[PDB]
Amino acid sequence: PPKRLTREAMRNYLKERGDQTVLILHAKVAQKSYGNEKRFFCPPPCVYLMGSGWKKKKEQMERDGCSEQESQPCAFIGIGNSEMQQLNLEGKNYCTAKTLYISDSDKRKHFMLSVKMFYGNSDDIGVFLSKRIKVISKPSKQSLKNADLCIASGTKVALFNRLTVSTRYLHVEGGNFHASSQQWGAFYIHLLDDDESEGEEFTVRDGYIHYGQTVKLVCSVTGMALPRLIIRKVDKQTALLDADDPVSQLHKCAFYLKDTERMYLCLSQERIIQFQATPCPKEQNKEMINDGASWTIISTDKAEYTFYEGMGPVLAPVTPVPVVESLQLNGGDVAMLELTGQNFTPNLRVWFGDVEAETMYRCGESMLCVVPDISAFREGWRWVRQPVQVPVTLVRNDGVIYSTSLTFTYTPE
Amino acid sequence: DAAKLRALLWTPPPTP
DNA sequence: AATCTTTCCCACAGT
DNA sequence: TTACTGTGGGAAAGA
Repeated sequence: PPKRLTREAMRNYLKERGDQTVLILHAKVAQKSYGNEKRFFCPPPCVYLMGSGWKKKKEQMERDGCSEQESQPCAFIGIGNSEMQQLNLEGKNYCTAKTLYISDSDKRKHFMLSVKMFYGNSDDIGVFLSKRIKVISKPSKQSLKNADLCIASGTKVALFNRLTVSTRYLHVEGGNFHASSQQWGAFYIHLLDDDESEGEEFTVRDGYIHYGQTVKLVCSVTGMALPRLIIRKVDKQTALLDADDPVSQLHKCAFYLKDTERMYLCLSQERIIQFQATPCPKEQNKEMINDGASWTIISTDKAEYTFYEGMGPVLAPVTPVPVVESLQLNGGDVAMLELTGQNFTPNLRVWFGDVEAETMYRCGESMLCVVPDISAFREGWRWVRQPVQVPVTLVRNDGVIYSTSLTFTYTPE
Repeated sequence: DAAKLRALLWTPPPTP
């Protein structure tokens, strides 16, 4: 028996904001597999269950009688539903998918991962899609003509080292960079000018990253950075110091620590250290580097879905999660808001704070709603005396609340 | 544009 | 034309 | 020891 969200329940939501979030972290390209090969997606796509709402939900299911196994969130992952691989989430808020691949039998140029989730008692959560992933034949000189294979300064990359069991990923934890076998970080790669100096503060530049250029790698999660590096192209076991073409997806790279005696960013098992290169005999535009000094680079992306059971458990899955891209004022006898986005349905209402607004559905990408009168927020106000800002939330008819980061502000005339 | 950023530095230790 | 991508092949270093 | 398997390099083929 589905219940509409009440204003009491909305106010309780708005003061706590204990959402359940599904985060899907993954790379932007994947190399295809030919014949009977399996070339695993790397870094492995990762599902994170973020937000205090997961613990809250678990406590609710167990109060109502469920065992630990029945309240355990479960997830399966697959590629464009063309069969899914089970992930293991027990004891952790995340799981990685380490054996996904795509066969050339699949003709798609692009695809999305599908993550299907439910609780151990088989209560449905839903299906969550990753961002678009581009199939490539293999890594490439490469031209700037194909910017999807290039790497813009200020975008995020993952970095991994292979000695398939040996694979480790650059990652930050416990206040240090390390080479993890379980998790991978996403790092901003910023271009710096050749004559910019080391420091906690530094100036970054726009443009596509080229070998030979000076870069800063900054953890997107912790904000910590490595020293200035010169990114260099790797051939088998050597750094090429004269290479200057664009860095491309899934290229092997080396990172020379600028202003050192041939020291390169290197792993020693889980440890990140610097390790001195060996100068080459007759080819002095080359240096020989440790096997732990070679890193594969790839651009990353993420999808994020946020929901909350405003009136307790529901029968239907919470997906497809509606997403608001933009709000625009709109004009008549009273003001109206045009919502643009994705996965809208006729059973959604826009709420302004704890006030449910009249809401019209046009199609999956467009809703229109009527701005409540200011007196719904401020008792007696016949006009906007002072600015009043309220949150904008989407709510389904069974009480599922979908957080947005949007607000509406009443502004004096 | 060109932008001024802040990031805590972490320098890798020399090999043992 | 000429270069670039896609497909195919196979050795390496381990189960 | 033989068989198998991702991965990485390189040749052949098609764009």
